[PDB]
Amino acid sequence: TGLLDGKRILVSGIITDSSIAFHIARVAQEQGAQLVLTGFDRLRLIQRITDRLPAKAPLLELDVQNEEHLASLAGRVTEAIGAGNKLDGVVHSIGFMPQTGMGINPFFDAPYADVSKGIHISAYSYASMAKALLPIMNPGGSIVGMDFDPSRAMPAYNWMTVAKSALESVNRFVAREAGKYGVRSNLVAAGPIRTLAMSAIVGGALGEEAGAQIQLLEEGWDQRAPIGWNMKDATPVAKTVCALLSDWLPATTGDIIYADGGAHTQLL
Amino acid sequence: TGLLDGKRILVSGIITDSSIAFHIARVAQEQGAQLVLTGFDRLRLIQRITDRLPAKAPLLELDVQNEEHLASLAGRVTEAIGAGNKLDGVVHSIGFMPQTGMGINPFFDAPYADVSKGIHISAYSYASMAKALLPIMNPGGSIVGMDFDPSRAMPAYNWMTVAKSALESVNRFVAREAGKYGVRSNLVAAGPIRTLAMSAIVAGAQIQLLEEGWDQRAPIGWNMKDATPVAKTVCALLSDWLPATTGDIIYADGGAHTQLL
Amino acid sequence: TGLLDGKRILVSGIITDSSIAFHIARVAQEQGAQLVLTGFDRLRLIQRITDRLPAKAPLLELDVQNEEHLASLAGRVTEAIGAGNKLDGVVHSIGFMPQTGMGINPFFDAPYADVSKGIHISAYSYASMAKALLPIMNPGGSIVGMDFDPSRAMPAYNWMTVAKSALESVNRFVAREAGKYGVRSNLVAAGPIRTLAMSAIVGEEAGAQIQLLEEGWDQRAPIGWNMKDATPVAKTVCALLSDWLPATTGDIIYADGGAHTQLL
Amino acid sequence: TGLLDGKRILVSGIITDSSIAFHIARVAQEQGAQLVLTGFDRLRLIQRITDRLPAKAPLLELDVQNEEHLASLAGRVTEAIGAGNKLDGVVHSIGFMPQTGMGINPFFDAPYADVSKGIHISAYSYASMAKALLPIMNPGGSIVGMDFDPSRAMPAYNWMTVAKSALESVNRFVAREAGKYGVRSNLVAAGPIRTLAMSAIVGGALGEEAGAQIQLLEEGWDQRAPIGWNMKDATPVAKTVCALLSDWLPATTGDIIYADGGAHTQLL
Ligand SMILES: NC(=O)c1ccc[n+]([C@@H]2O[C@H](COP(=O)([O-])OP(=O)(O)OC[C@H]3O[C@@H](n4cnc5c(N)ncnc54)[C@H](O)[C@@H]3O)[C@@H](O)[C@H]2O)c1
Ligand SMILES: NC(=O)c1ccc[n+]([C@@H]2O[C@H](COP(=O)([O-])OP(=O)(O)OC[C@H]3O[C@@H](n4cnc5c(N)ncnc54)[C@H](O)[C@@H]3O)[C@@H](O)[C@H]2O)c1
Ligand SMILES: NC(=O)c1ccc[n+]([C@@H]2O[C@H](COP(=O)([O-])OP(=O)(O)OC[C@H]3O[C@@H](n4cnc5c(N)ncnc54)[C@H](O)[C@@H]3O)[C@@H](O)[C@H]2O)c1
Ligand SMILES: NC(=O)c1ccc[n+]([C@@H]2O[C@H](COP(=O)([O-])OP(=O)(O)OC[C@H]3O[C@@H](n4cnc5c(N)ncnc54)[C@H](O)[C@@H]3O)[C@@H](O)[C@H]2O)c1
Ligand SMILES: Oc1cc(Cn2cc(C3CC3)nn2)ccc1Oc1ccccc1Cl
Ligand SMILES: Oc1cc(Cn2cc(C3CC3)nn2)ccc1Oc1ccccc1Cl
Ligand SMILES: Oc1cc(Cn2cc(C3CC3)nn2)ccc1Oc1ccccc1Cl
Ligand SMILES: Oc1cc(Cn2cc(C3CC3)nn2)ccc1Oc1ccccc1Cl
Repeated sequence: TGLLDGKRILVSGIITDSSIAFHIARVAQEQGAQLVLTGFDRLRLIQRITDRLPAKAPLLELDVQNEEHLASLAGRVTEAIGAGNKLDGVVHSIGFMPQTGMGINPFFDAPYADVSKGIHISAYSYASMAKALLPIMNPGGSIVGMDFDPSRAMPAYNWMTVAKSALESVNRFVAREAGKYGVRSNLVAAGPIRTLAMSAIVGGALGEEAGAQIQLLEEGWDQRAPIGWNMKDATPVAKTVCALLSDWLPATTGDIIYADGGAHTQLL
Repeated sequence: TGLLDGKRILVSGIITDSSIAFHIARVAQEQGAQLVLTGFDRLRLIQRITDRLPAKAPLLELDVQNEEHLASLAGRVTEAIGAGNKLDGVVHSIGFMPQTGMGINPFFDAPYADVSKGIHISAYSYASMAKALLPIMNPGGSIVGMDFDPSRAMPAYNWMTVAKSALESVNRFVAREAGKYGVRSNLVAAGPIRTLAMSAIVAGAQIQLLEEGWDQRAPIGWNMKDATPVAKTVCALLSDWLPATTGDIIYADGGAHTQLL
Repeated sequence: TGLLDGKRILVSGIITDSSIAFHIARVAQEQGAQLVLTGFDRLRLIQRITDRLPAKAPLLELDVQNEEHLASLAGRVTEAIGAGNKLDGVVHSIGFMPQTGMGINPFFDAPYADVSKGIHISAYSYASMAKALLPIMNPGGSIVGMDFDPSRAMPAYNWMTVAKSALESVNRFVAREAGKYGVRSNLVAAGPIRTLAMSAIVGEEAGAQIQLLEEGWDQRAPIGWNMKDATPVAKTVCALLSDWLPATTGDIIYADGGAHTQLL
Repeated sequence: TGLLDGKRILVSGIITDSSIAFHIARVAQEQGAQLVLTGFDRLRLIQRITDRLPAKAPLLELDVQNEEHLASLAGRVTEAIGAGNKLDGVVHSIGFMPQTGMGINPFFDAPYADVSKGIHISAYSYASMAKALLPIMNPGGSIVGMDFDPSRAMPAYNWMTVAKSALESVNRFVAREAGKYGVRSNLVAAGPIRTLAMSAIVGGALGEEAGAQIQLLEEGWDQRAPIGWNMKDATPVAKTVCALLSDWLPATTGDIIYADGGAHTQLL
């Protein structure tokens, strides 16, 4: 018994083998899921990465800003999994924000063109993915997205914080639409994980006073967490996501599950 | 196969076969857990009820107000599950509030003696259960308790609402202590279920409209006669599959709390 | 003694005399504030409306989407209030969302161009107003914006709900920047008010079912809620403009008759 | 001129001149309120303290655990302010917790007798004060109580944290009852202030590996606060309470106002 025996799950957002999306996929496969992967921009490079997953799985190009890709997605998936099958799961593990909206760059200096692009990719896309894919989702199934607790402002995360606050609201509306199909929609609010986006968008959003000032702030998780937090281990987050994909949280929708070692429950 | 293969889990709070505790136990057993049950006052009557669970399991008396029962509990459990074993799970599904602190009885008329008793049984006991049982819990294991969303005031629930607000805080402190043992502590905030205590809150058709301030709001709906979804949600926290969630609250309420209408 | 004796406060967002902005301004003036008003697009029509306030006050064009207006705003205000003076208060009472992102139009059908425009006007603008104006704000002063509780999803409000969730986050970051100047930044989360924009959420054909949902305020509110009376909201905003909430920033104050504290 | 011209306001919880209650009273009087003070146990000593307020004001004995004092309070107040008058305001600035429920003493080791006492005094009393006083309150008036943000667990505050979580719920119920009279009920959630209860119940709830560990946690306010926090200045808190007593927050009940320099809105 896999936790996800014979479930068909789409997984977006793999780019390196540190990606949260990757570990979600590895764990979903270990628990008997047959996957359909999506990737953005660097398909050849993503394909080397996905070969390292425990099982082969079809790979589809999806740039959540591409009108045509979303219009096509529903059909490209049906053709990848077998005509007359549907998905039981969907994982949105996608984010972006320009350099201007992040790190040491003044919050007031981010121009709206740039903020808008981030909100498009990191928040609105959760709705446009749900729109494209609900028609090919079974009753019982689960949409899951990735969140970083935005309830309080923090240094550096800046306009991404705002995108996550938007995503949180988007998720509650998707839950309403998804409800008509017997589908749940939830976010996992993870603690920090060494992934590409952490480094090149955030660590590289500061340079010098930079990446050791990542470090201290992120022990505003390991310290607070009553069971601790390990930034190098995505397994706990991946498992938490699989739990939402499974049949074992069947009464939770529009909601947020914290995979953060409990840190958000503790002030110190 | 089972979500909880070979896990040893204590389950408090069974009294009838409608009890949320009962369905937790049934589902935990269906997923391969070996249980140890706790019950209060009416042990003879509880035992007829537990015979209807899929498997037999030892039953132990625990009145969370009884000094001696808590002091003894740790050892009475070790003897029930095998000397040299420990628990992997603990479920607190316990509540009480005098009639004065609930229903049509004015909120201002509940005397503190009565409120205090409710807080003792419904909130503090979560801490005293955790104290008694953490020394016999394995790393990885989960403590779970039952909550009803107290963030907003509502008619009838009155001083139980206040007990739940207290319980929510108690849970976050237990998580700190439980953390030293590698143990998670969480609450499930369930939607309404027809149980004995629900009867004990108070005509009972005015309950009904307020409780469709769940089925209505819930994007996937809510069925007050079906505890399965709640029981499954609890088992999820008992399992290895939410390993980075502690001090926290999980809403098994059909999503109702995320919707204003 | 006015609550706001000799305070200089900018007030955006007036368009009719039902506008929440209007009642904020009336109450600020009743309490001794000298105002500087902003309006968008229909300046001639806004000016008839502002003449009905207890005192006349200069009116400046501000379209929060206009690069040049924001760059210029700081100086156009300094010239309106006296060179070598500054503002003590700023009120953002601005919102917009295309028809597609709202009412009976499916949530999944709003194209991002349209959502983005709403977020620009309703959320980002709070930051760009703060950017333009903090250099000419005194220590002690208050920035205030208008919110509608987005914590929970609801029918109709749709993508405006998402804009408010964004605004709530934006406000906490503005508070950080405003802090360097000795300035507070807060939002008032008001209950519903019969204003122009409220009619703009459907029209009609759905818009009587607004009413039941809005008694998910008057019913819940332990002191009730009157959709025709903006006074309580205007006063709540003035409280934040005053010296009497000096240790509250990045935050949200509910002027909703207590409705958000009650499930029923 | 005064923010509270000719308002009649009861103020509980004065014991030293560092008491938050004291500064509430001083500020209420500076803004034209006529007060009625309550005090507990050490009435002679409280009376030296209240003589230092800008105006004299009658002092009444109130031990919120005393059946008879609450039953009598309503009438003892009517007699202090004039027959045929009523109160426009009530300030609950009261708390207590045994040593066992606090500081270095293990959370698990507090016996319920002791926790119960704390909950009685710190939370339930808000309801029993409201019960005693609403019959002699005018429409428009305000009940206000003092809170310390209990939404996340923290070191030391222990079972007082639980009392405040209870108080927050109690306040929402009081608001419903108070609503029938046209009365608001709110809490102010203050940042830390050097008061007696801080020191002898909390700083002295540790002694040796002790009251300097309070210190780090309390700069989990001045640091986070975008406009900073001064533990020696109760004025900002007292003013915030007066704001709720005034006519200027007339649409806010059942609620919580953070007078904490914004710290609770900031993760770092
Ligand atoms: N790493 C953390 O600490 C952390 C914690 C919580 C939440 N998150 C969130 O987790 C998610 C995944 O990020 P990650 O840290 O695993 O990093 P990452 O860089 O591994 O993954 C981000 C992904 O977004 C993709 N992407 C960007 N623009 C896209 C577009 N137009 N179309 C489709 N995909 C696009 C990238 O190709 C990449 O695969 C994001 O939503 C992020 O906000 C990250
Ligand atoms: N049914 C609902 O709608 C609902 C909703 C949310 C939460 N809950 C919670 O679920 C838990 C159980 O409620 P239920 O509805 O399943 O109830 P129930 O009435 O079927 O069972 C309640 C139990 O309370 C226990 N109990 C009371 N005082 C005790 C004491 N001193 N020591 C030990 N046991 C004692 C009994 O063993 C009894 O089985 C409670 O914490 C309650 O708040 C119930
Ligand atoms: N009315 C309510 O029930 C209610 C409740 C909560 C919050 N609010 C908020 O109050 C604020 C004002 O709304 P209202 O209900 O008084 O309505 P309204 O229609 O009276 O005012 C909206 C204002 O926004 C201005 N505006 C729109 N686009 C602009 C732009 N590009 N640049 C500058 N100004 C622009 C308009 O010119 C108008 O002055 C909004 O932020 C709204 O969300 C209203
Ligand atoms: N000091 C802080 O930093 C801080 C911050 C936020 C909230 N609080 C809360 O503010 C309130 C006031 O505390 P403070 O710091 O002014 O302290 P304090 O020691 O100055 O005042 C506490 C008061 O408790 C009263 N009290 C104790 N037992 C009582 C009883 N049985 N009946 C009546 N009164 C009783 C005493 O008379 C005393 O005046 C409390 O509710 C406290 O929890 C304290
Ligand atoms: O959303 C994320 C959260 C985190 C956790 N995090 C935040 C921070 C900043 C210093 C506060 N550091 N780590 C890491 C990467 C994240 O991924 C992204 C961030 C911005 C844009 C795109 C992505 Cl995928
Ligand atoms: O904690 C519960 C919550 C609910 C939910 N609920 C509340 C209500 C009334 C309308 C407020 N109806 N259902 C039912 C039973 C519950 O169990 C108890 C309630 C009071 C006292 C003891 C218990 Cl076990
Ligand atoms: O932000 C508002 C909230 C409200 C309250 N509200 C909610 C609703 C529908 C029931 C959900 N109607 N009114 C009215 C006008 C509001 O102002 C706007 C709404 C949408 C777009 C632009 C503005 Cl300014
Ligand atoms: O409730 C309080 C909160 C605060 C704020 N605080 C708590 C703490 C220590 C970190 C836990 N430091 N400041 C100070 C005094 C407080 O007053 C009491 C504490 C326990 C019992 C009675 C009172 Cl008045």
